[PDB]
Amino acid sequence: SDAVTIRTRKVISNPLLARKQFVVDVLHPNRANVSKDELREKLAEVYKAEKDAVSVFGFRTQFGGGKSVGFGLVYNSVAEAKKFEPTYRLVRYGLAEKVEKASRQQRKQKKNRDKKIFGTGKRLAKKVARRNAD
Amino acid sequence: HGSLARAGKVKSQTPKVEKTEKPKKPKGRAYKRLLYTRRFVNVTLVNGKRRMNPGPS
Amino acid sequence: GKGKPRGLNSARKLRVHRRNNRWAENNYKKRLLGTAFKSSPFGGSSHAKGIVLEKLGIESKQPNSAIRKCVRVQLIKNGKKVTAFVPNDGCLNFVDENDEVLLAGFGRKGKAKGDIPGVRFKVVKVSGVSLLALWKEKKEKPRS
Amino acid sequence: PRAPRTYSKTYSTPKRPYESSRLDAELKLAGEFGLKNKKEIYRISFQLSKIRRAARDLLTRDEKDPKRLFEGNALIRRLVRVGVLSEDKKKLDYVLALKVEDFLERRLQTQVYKLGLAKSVHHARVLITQRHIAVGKQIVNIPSFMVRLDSEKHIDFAPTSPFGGARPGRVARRNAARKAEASG
RNA sequence: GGAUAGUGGCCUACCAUGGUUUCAACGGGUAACGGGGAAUAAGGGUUCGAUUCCGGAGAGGGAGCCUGAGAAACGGCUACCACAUCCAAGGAAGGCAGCAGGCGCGCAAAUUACCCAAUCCUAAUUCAGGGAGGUAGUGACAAUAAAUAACGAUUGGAAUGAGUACAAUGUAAAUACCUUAACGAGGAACAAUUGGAGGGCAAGUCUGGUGCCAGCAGCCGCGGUAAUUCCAGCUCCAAUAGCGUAUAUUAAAGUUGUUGCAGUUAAAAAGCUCGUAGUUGAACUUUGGGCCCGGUU
Repeated sequence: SDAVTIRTRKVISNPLLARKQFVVDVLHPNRANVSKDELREKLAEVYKAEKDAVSVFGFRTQFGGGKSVGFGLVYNSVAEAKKFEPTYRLVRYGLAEKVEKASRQQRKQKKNRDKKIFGTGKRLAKKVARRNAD
Repeated sequence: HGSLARAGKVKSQTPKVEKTEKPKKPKGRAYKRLLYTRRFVNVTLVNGKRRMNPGPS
Repeated sequence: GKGKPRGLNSARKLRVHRRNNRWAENNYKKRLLGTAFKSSPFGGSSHAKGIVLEKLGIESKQPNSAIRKCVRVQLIKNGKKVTAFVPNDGCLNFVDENDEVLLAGFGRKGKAKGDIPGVRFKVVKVSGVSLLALWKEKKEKPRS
Repeated sequence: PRAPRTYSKTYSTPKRPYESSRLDAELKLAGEFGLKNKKEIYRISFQLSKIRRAARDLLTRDEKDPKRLFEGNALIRRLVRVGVLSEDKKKLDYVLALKVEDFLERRLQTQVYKLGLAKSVHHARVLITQRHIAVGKQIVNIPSFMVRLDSEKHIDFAPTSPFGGARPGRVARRNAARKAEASG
């Protein structure tokens, strides 16, 4: 936006997770809100690092516009981000692919149906087919 | 005297008169302002005492 | 010596004297015996649904003169029959025979109001519809 | 489950609800401060009564008592920081001498009016609640915003508010568009 | 001596006759899980505590038991009782006081939703699982803030949020919130109700209707052809997104009285005396005086 002037406070480094973490406040006067991708690329350019290494989340807009205050996170590589950032954040940024887990109800129904069967069930299927066709 | 029937005689027989249309009254702080400007600068009601709803005399 | 014991070791005597004397209190005895649970028609309840058995005209007490409209309601939850007042003009015509009516207290705790003899309860809802709503035309009685 | 979320009431309705003198005094206050309900005066009087109870229990304590000193200096410090009290009357007895008018006068409504950004107190409340007035540099729409002693100097129109030099609102834009359409 | 993981009448054999009690035992009721605490209170106190935390107990009742360190385990078995389901009539399988949800009971209480993203938990264990938990839906239980309008001239401009909505933030993904393109005030609009106007308890000696009828009324009371009290209109008042009603409880209640009640006549001094428990019970035993030290003013 206009005069974003992205500031990063409390920039304590985190060698344990191989990242630099900071609270990021962006001032966007005369603007609704600045998008996640724009903030990610701006932080990457300002930190001289790859865009996929940086990550930002939990952006709370102050009352009446002007600025939003949130949390920032930049890693030491892209593999570090891929291994430490969670799956939802990775698919949010597009660096990963959303899993196709079935919904909880039908997943649990499948679990119960498989639990009620003992073994691989090949013998059960063969016996059932023989009895039904006979 | 004696009424087991005729219950609601007056409520049924009273001549209906509709609520006449009047300018909408303000609500909230506006109504508080109306009350203040009706009871503290319009103190002309005094006749020895301040009558809040004087009869049309 | 003002009758009551004053000794520094008379705490038991004071406690027991108070225990005996508290029974004379109207509300304390009622709560302790649980007459609300035992004997009161509502069983200590703020309201009670019932089925009206018949309409009644109860003459008002002196110096008043009028025929207050009432209903003989048998409570669904208790089976006790109580007289209930229909407290608004013309609202008696709303209540019919065998209509489910909600009963509430009359304000005076277990007593009667003014010139009504022996009526301690009043109707609030008829077949789930409020008496004042039916009176002021805000609702329409299903009559089903 | 989750630990209970504690809450409290900010006022206390008075006994004998129907005193003519009390009603007249509270309506005087409401009319001359733009208060929407008696609840606002009730809340202000409840805060006053709470701090006065604390002040009386504090004055009951012996002088130079550690608790007395700590709580008294804290109370007067917060009072002067709010601005309800004044710097000259830094003693504790002036907390007792306080009236509800001081708290009602330290509100954002009346402080906007005193600063002069408003035609009336009601105009001040209207401007406050339409996100036009902004303390410091942030929009606030709280009529009862207790202004600090370093905030009245920075009370002014909001940067986003059309009266604060921003885009001229919506009705002005609509009428300007209508005028341009007619003149076209 | 057995039994226990272990002490122990926990059980067993022999022996003595003991143990509790008017300082309230035993028995009965509890609409009684206990507590941290809640409401209301000058001080004392009164009432409540099913319920977010701690400790108990239960899985329809009751007992027995396997496994296991840990169970009298019930989303583990065994039997009976009471329910209740599918049978092809020989058989078989259950315990929602978990989550939703249905019936019943009632005055009384929500969706058969999404997710392991947090807080944690478990397993072989970073990865899986978790109706634990979180999110959303219903939700005037209660709490916080606060729109229903402001100004100008004698009819006009200017502002805005409700309500939509590209977008982004938000989130596990979302809904809403915070922001914001654009749309979105002039009244018949974008319309605030709930109770009340004889007194306590401020607010009508206004009009029409009724005429001890209807009816109102917490209490006193109003109403029988001039209703300040009923039903309507207008006006006004109190509170106000809340207001009223019923029940219970607290203050008021010095009407529970230890603080702090009353007993001649209002309710109350037993007919009188004796007397155990209980409560209370005359004084007297080391004082006064000198010399210093060290604290605060």
